[PDB]
Amino acid sequence: NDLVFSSWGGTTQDAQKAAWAEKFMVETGINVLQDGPTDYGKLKAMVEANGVTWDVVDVEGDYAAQAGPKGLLEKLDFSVIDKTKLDPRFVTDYSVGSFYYSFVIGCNVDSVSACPKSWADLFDTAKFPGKRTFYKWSAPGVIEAALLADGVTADKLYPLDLDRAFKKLDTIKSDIIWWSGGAQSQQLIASAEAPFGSVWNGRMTALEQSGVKVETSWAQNITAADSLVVPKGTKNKDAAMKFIALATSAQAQADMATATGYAPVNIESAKLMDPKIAKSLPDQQTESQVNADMNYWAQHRDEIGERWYAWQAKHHHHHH
Repeated sequence: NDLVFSSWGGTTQDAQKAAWAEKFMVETGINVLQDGPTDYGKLKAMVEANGVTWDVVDVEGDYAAQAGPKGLLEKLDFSVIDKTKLDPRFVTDYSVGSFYYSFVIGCNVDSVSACPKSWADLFDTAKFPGKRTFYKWSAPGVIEAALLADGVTADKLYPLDLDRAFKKLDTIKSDIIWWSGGAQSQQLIASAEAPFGSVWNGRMTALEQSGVKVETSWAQNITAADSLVVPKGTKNKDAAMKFIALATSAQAQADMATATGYAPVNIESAKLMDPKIAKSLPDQQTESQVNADMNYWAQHRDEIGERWYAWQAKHHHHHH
């Protein structure tokens, strides 16, 4: 029986196919088909119809934390998946981490007089003028960064004060250029169209290697993750657990991390990677690191999403 893996498409899904699906096929003889992009409405419809066509799905960590209590997912088999080697921040009864990352303050050095070093600096247009880039999509990261920039301590960050965050974002709104994907964030910084911004840490590495002089500040770097889940009612449960155990193994995680610039979710992976890459990982930057709360997002993602896109509009319009 063919196993179906659903992810986000593009280079991340390509890396997962090469590091995980191929290794799984070579190891077990079970063929893995690629599908997607990940669509929560489709996962919900499949499960409710008892017509599950996706066996392993790469989902956002806050969706995993919401979907599990809702009965949309299979409970994971922790006798097949060894959770002892996995980052416990991303493990639930229904999910394990797929990969993780930090949002960091990236900067094209030679295009500016000085680089912002903190979230407060990134929101300080008087001191650091010009366009700044942030993640377009409603998700953990930007709201937390706005609050921390406004003086909220990491220990008192949650529950998020939304009015305070949007008031802070409003102070710099006209100077925000949104990045919708990783390669666009790199183009924005490299071209100096938005010389600094809150970007995935890994994207700063290909900038450095391409010949663009860059700086990265890790002050209050914000972590979030994607997860692997199994939709409730999969016809390939045993193979789905084995696929997840392979995908989250030290070598498979080291391979996915090396290929994507994302950070591995297996605590033994860094030791297996190129030491030059291992040094650049978020685990070497835990000092002032802020871990985004997947449980808070699980409880508020649908309402934040609706408010977020209404707010993000370039111009004010009344919806009714």
